[PDB]
Order: sequence, then structure tokens, then C-alpha cells
Amino acid sequence: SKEGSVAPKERINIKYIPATGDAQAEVAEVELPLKTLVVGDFKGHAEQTPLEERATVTVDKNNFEAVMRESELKITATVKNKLTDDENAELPVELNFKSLADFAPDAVASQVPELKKLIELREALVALKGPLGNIPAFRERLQSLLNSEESREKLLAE
Amino acid sequence: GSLLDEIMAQTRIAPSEEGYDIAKKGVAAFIENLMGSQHSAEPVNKSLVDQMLVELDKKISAQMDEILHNSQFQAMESAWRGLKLFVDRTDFRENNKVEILHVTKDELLEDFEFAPETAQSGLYKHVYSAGYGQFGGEPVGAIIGNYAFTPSTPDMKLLQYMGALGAMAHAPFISSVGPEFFGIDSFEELPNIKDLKSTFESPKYTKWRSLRESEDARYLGLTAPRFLLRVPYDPIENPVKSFNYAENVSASHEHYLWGNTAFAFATRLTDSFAKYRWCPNIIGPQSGGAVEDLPVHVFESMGALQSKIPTEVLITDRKEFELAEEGFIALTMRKGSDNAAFFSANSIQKPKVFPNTKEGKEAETNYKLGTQLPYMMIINRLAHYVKVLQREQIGAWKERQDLERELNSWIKQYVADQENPPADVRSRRPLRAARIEVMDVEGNPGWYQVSLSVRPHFKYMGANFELSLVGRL
Amino acid sequence: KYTKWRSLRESEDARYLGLTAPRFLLRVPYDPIENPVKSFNYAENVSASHEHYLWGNTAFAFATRLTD
Repeated sequence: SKEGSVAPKERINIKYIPATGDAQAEVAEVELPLKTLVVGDFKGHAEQTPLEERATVTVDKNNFEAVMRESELKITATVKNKLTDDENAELPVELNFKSLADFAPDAVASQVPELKKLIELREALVALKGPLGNIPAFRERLQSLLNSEESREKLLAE
Repeated sequence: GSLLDEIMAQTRIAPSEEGYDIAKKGVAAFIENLMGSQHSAEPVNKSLVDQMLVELDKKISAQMDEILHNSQFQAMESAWRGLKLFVDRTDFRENNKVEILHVTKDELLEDFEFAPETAQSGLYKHVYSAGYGQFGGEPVGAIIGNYAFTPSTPDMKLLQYMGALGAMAHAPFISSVGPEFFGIDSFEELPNIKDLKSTFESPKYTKWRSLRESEDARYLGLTAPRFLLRVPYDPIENPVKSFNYAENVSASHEHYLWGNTAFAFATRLTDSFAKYRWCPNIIGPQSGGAVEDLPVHVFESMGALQSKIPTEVLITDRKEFELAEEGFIALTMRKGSDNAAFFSANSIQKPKVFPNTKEGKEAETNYKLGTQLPYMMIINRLAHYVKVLQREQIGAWKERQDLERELNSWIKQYVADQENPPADVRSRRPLRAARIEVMDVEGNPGWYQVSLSVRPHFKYMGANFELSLVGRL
Repeated sequence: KYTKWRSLRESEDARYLGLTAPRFLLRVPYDPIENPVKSFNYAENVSASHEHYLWGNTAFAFATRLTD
């Protein structure tokens, strides 16, 4: 960290060392944004901490998916069971919401294990419809399964 | 192993490469339901698969109209998706921020019962001291109340402690009244009310008519009926991924995701600020009080094809004017479309009748301008700017003549003392005249009782149009 | 291997040191049609080794732009 210089003399000795600079820190009167405080019940319980210790979170369009994920909106309730022939049956659920698409029935039914087997039932039926009507030899062996009733029921349990 | 023979004869996925475990579950599931009606034909089976999907969707969507539409779910969906309607509309690039506070409505009155004075409460910490009462901190414009107010004592004690909080931090508390506030217990019978003035002069509302007369009620607006948030889903209009979901909405209109209109009224506080950097512009169907892009739901009525009204009642013009005199920010809906409008943002304060002197007839019109609340929001900003601007100055070398000048040369960029300026000069400069009279305090010299006396422009409300014919002229 | 390089770069007097380009070509190999020689036909058989081309040093060519 030393500039190469010459021996000093009656001749003039130019050297290059860059200087510290003068900033003179510029004024900037920033203005006040119109800040609102949305207050109200945003989760499914009553928090045990008193009000003077809990915090306010700032939400804009870019971080709304992160504020919703870190809230852990866990909605646990007992709802009516309409998956069987019982009218007086009930079925509690367990919900974990991390995005705005978790309100949609694609992700609500995916978090209910009684509905994970019904979408998997439908996905197995959409898979059937493609190769069903293309090969006309499927109905030829439906009558063979109509004939072979013993070996068919042994394979349905598997 | 005949099921393996059907996979190997199926030449699309025969030699156990990919998708052979899913299609094996497809064959075995269809045979278990095939015994209800024996038939052997693939194109009828292509309908019989579909006849096992329509009966399946009757099993699933009847369950997903019960996992949804629950009082714990829907009240926590409208309180959160309605926030997304407040985040998506407000332009955060145009100097806007919004704080989110988790309270519950029963906790909040206990928190005002917690402190002996409202100036030591826990909500006073988040409204005043963490925001406005803070060096450099951004101050609070308004408080959205995501509540459903009753006229009972645990909800008139809260608003008495929110009007006093709103008079300290200079921020009006906007929330909404419920159906049970009007005494109807089911909301769509509101236009059936034939006299709403006599309803409010009932002895059930003694803690309401005493709230209205109070001085700090100026910072309390209570908003509209309600508004719609989510269109119910449909396998053609708004589908879902890998599923067909027809949300069977019954005759009960409580199953629609009805939001709270303190969200939607604060949309107009902020979309007025994102355009003109002020907020008197909240009461215009073509001038900034128009809640646009509401959800609509076209369903079949008794013969005709109508639309579900996005606010739960059709507020007439006489009903809205009777709500305007009684201190309510009502939202009339543009009947037949997806728009709505505010017309008058009057706070709950009552214009006090002053005696018929020269000053009394004057000060009655002076006190009337305080209650209306677009005009509070052009002086709440003249309490948030001036608190911040005269906070930096502490410790300077100033005078009383210098104090008069740093304020008069400041607010006269907000003053357009002009009878007819253009439509942009009126809203960028919302004031019209401003008087500042700086005085002293004797005994302890150097304490300055100044009197900033602003004056606004005046909007458009009511006329007469008394038609006739002349015949010649 | 470059500890005496990354310590050269941080130094103050390294400001007066530029190190130039790959290399550049100087002489087209001769041809009895294109660039002939007097009273002789010379086809310079350039092999697959590209070291036989007259490759110059680009400190010549970068100082061409200092002077032009």
C-alpha cells in the first residue's frame, strides 16, 4: 500500500493518490405514507399473551404469502359427515393453511384423509377412461370376469 | 395373475415402466362398483365411468359444502380473504403501508378495562406510541375495525374508548354495525323498514344517542351493510384443478363469503391517497367513493335469470339519506352490475343545534363541518405532518417570527385560495385558506400557542330542479 | 498458485500494469497464386499445429490503439 514515487528534488514531483472525497450529505424530506392499522380477529382462537406484548405485522402485495404462512391458521372443527348413509354422523377435520390457494377445495380436500381417497378414486377413474373405449377387447374379458367369479373376488381384496 | 395380463395386453403401459401402479388401481376400483349394474360394453362403460363420477361428486361436493361454510371457517375466511381485497386494490408503490393486528373483539374491551386510563392501554401502544407518537415512525391514518357492533353496553363502552383513542392519535376508527344493530336479526329485510328515524329514538339506544352527542365521537365512522368476497365455484366458470366443484349455495344467504365493509371503505381512503396524496375524495360514484369490481353470482330465480346482489340489501336513496342523517356510511349498490358507491361519509357525531344568534347560526355551520369526515382526513394529515415536521426542529435556533414563517410558507403549498381552480388543483391542494396566529406562554418563556385555522373546499350534495313550462321562452 | 498474483492486484502501484489479449496473427502463409514470391512458387504447408503461424504479441496491437 505504497505509491511508487521518486526522490524529492528542485524539480517537481507529481504523484497520484486518490482523495477521501466530500459528500455533504444531501437533504431528503421523505413524506408520510398513509398507514392504516387493520384490527380484528384473524385466527381461530384467543391468544394467551396480553395485548401490549404482541406485535403488528406489515403486509404488502409481495409478502402476503409469507404473512399467511407464518400465522399458522389452523382451523380444527367438527363438521357433518355426508360421505355415508348416516345423517347423524359427524367428522372432525384438520386444516393447515400456508397460501391463498389453501382455501380452494383442491387443497382443503387434500388435507382431509377421508377425501384423499376419493380424489385418488377419481384419478383412478380418469386414468381408466382413456384406454377404455380405444381397445374393444376390454368388454370381452368383462364377460370372462362374469364367468370367472371365484378368481375375480380373490383379486379385489389385493 | 389375470390383472397382470390385462396390463401386459394394454400396450400403452405394458412392460412395467411408468404409471402401472396407478392404472392397476383404476381397474380394481371399477370392478368393485360394477356389480350394481352388470354391463359389458366399453362406450357404455365410458358413460358408466362418468355415471360413477357424477354420483361421486354428489358424495364429495356435499362434504365440501360442509367442510366449508362453517362458522369457524367462514368467519375466519371473510376476515382474511377480505384483507386480500384490501391488499390487492391499494397501490403499495404509491406510499402506502398497512399494519395487521391480531386481537379479538372480546379481548379488546378487556384491554381497555385493563388500564385505568385510555392513555395507558395496550391498543394505545399500537395506535399512538408505536406509530404516531414516535420519532421517525410512520403515523396511523385510520383503524379498520373488522367487527360486528351491537348496541349493547359491551359495544358502546368500546366505542367510547375508541373515540377517545381516535381523538388522541388523530385517526378515525372505521368499523361496521351488524344486522342486530338495527333490530332485524336477518339482514335482507332492511328496505322493509318504513321509519328508521323512530327506531333510533328507542330506549335501547341510550348508550348510542349519548355516544353521538359526545365530542370525541368525531373520530368514529361505522360503515355499510356487508359485501361479497368469493364467487361460488363452478366447473365451467371458475374451475378447480383436476376436479369439478359445483358449490351448492342454498336459500340461506349466510353461506356466501360475506366480508366486512370496513375493508371496502378503507379501500377508498387509500385509493384516494394513491392518486392525490390526500383523502377528502371518498364520497363520489364518479369521484372516488365507487367500490368497483364486486363479485357477482348469476343464478336462476323463479323463472328469470337474475344476479345475487353483492351488498345484501338494495339501499334506496331515501334510506341512504336517512342513514346519512343518523351517522352511517352506507353503500348503495349499482343495481344490475358489479359496482357500488358511497355518497356521504358522515361520522356518528350529531350537529349540535346552537341558538339563533349571529355567532350561533355561524358556529352551527362551523360545527357541522367537523362531523362529516372527509374534512377530518384533511386535518388529521395536518396533525400528522405537523407533528413530524416540528419534531425535527427541537433544539434549533428559532424565533416566534421564525415559527410563524416556517408554518405559513409550509401550508401555503396546500392552499389554493381560488374560487374555481381546475380539478387537480382542488385535490392536490385540499385547503382553501389557512390562518396561523402564533402567541406566547408567559411565566415559562418559549412555548407557543399557535392556532392553525384551515378551511376546505365544498363538494356537491343535493339540489331541487323545480320544473315547469313557460310556453314562449 | 496465484498468491503472488492476488497480492499483486491488491497493491497500489498495480494501477500502471495492464496485461493484454490472447495473441494475434502477423503473416499470411505464402501461396503461388495469392501472395507469390519472386521467381519461385512457395506453398507454405501449415500443419495441424497452429504454433507454426507467425503469432505476434498483442502488446503491439493494444498500443496500436493507444497511438491511433
